Amino acid sequence: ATRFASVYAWNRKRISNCVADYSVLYNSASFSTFKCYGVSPTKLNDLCF
Amino acid sequence: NFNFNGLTGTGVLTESNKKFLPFQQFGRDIADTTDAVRDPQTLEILDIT
Amino acid sequence: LSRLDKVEAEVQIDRLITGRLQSLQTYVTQQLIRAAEIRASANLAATKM
Amino acid sequence: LSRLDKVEAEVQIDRLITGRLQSLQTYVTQQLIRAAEIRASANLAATKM
Amino acid sequence: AYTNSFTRGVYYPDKVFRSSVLHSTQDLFLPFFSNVTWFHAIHDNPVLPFNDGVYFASTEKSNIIRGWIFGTTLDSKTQSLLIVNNATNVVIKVCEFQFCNDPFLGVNCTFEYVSFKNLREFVFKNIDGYFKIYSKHTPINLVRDLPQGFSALEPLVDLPIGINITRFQTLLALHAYYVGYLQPRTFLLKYNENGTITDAVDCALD
Amino acid sequence: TNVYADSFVIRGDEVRQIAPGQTGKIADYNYKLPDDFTGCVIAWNSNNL
Ligand SMILES: *[C@@H]1O[C@H](CO)[C@@H](O[C@@H]2O[C@H](CO)[C@@H](O)[C@H](O)[C@H]2NC(C)=O)[C@H](O)[C@H]1NC(C)=O
Ligand SMILES: *[C@@H]1O[C@H](CO)[C@@H](O)[C@H](O)[C@H]1NC(C)=O
Ligand SMILES: *[C@@H]1O[C@H](CO)[C@@H](O)[C@H](O)[C@H]1NC(C)=O
Ligand SMILES: *[C@@H]1O[C@H](CO)[C@@H](O)[C@H](O)[C@H]1NC(C)=O
Ligand SMILES: *[C@@H]1O[C@H](CO)[C@@H](O)[C@H](O)[C@H]1NC(C)=O
Ligand SMILES: *[C@@H]1O[C@H](CO)[C@@H](O)[C@H](O)[C@H]1NC(C)=O
Repeated sequence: ATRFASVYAWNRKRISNCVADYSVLYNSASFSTFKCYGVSPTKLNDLCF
Repeated sequence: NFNFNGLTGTGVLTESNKKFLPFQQFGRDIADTTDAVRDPQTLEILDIT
Repeated sequence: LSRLDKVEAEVQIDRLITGRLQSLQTYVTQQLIRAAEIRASANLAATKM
Repeated sequence: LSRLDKVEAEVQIDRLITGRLQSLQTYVTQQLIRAAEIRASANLAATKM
Repeated sequence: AYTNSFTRGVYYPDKVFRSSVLHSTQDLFLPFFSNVTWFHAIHDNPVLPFNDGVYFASTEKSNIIRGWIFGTTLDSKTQSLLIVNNATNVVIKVCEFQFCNDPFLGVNCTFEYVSFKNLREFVFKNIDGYFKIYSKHTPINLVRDLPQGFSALEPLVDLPIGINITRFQTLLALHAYYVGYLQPRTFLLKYNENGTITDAVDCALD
Repeated sequence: TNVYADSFVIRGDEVRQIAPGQTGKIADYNYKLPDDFTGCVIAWNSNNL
């Protein structure tokens, strides 16, 4: 998105009723760090929420 | 207080009545501690008590 | 197992192990003491018979 | 002890402690129950004598 | 062709001495009383895969076999390990080598090393970049098959090397070997008074 | 018994990722360290090399 939310007024967008595809978001390199807590970042494509 | 190839430890060393095999170094106990070594730079075999 | 890689799944599992194992060992101890009581009763019953 | 400094050697050792101590306590409990059984046998034997 | 792998697929699994104790272990082993494929030396060089270690043996006393060939494609375009018998030194080399469909001695290097009434029983296995070579030279009086009886391969050489090996050949010469495959087994090993293995049990057999 | 020196060069934000068992692009696709890894990792900055 071209314009983002400030931390004071931070944006919560919600996601449901869709098929995720995190693998293409993982497998691409544009991110300084990609950390997940209680969950491992490779494994998200297996679970279902 | 010995140190054989980095394995420190304490005990009294004595000559071996055992017959040792020419690829091994360490004779090991039920307790899983060293009982018999070969010298890292001699061919004599020593029983550890 | 369905949500983590090795190095942290092993930790969480290990937390489960120390405690499921503890439960089992508690059960064993209780049953042993209860069995000894039952043995005393059985020897008494054999004596009565 | 021959391959680590304090703050992590203490951790690995502590892992060993909780479990060697557990083994010892298991042994103690088993021997106690076994001794009580042996006591019952001994009192019976004294009664027979 | 097939014969019965009696009990001589056993070796010392580690370099740790023990005496007069039965010690469970697990390692790769040739399972007891399974089949072992048999072949014949004629005049060939049949194609054999390397599957999680290999058991090999040859009843011979005249050294028809000149050495061994190990690799993954064998066309001078992979790092293929070679063993050759000079009759003075069992030499191991790790270089790219040119091979044909009948390559032998008869009538980019990165390693160099200079070392029928008899079974010359050998075992080769490649793990964690270690190529471990075991052997035994034992007397017998029979020849058609390995006999009922016990033998314990000892290590001769531990070469760390670190190349992939998934196929192999072996040398013949112009002037009746066996082969089997090791697989993961839990084994029980009886070290005797002398510290030599005398008998073992394949824990998952029966 | 052995020592292996594993030599290469890498970008800076990706040495966050080189740790053993830690996932990420360089760790899983290029070069991996096992979770039971023992050894030392050295890194030094290169600005004229
Ligand atoms: C062992 O060397 C073999 C070649 O014999 C490699 O096996 C190949 O692996 C690739 C996977 O990318 C397959 O496409 C090929 O078909 C395999 N070749 C054969 C002939 O099966 C193998 O990569 C090496 N070992 C490891 C662990 O990489
Ligand atoms: C180390 O001393 C031993 C003596 O047992 C010898 O085998 C070895 O060659 C010596 N190494 C040297 C002098 O560096
Ligand atoms: C090897 O034993 C297996 C099954 O027991 C069998 O496939 C094979 O044919 C046997 N050997 C011979 C000579 O048939
Ligand atoms: C053994 O080593 C080299 C290798 O070919 C050679 O110089 C020597 O003659 C060989 N020994 C023999 C043929 O006995
Ligand atoms: C081996 O030598 C050949 C010479 O034909 C060369 O082309 C190649 O780059 C060298 N290295 C390897 C690993 O093949
Ligand atoms: C083991 O030691 C004894 C010594 O009492 C000896 O008689 C026996 O021959 C030795 N075994 C072997 C295989 O040498």
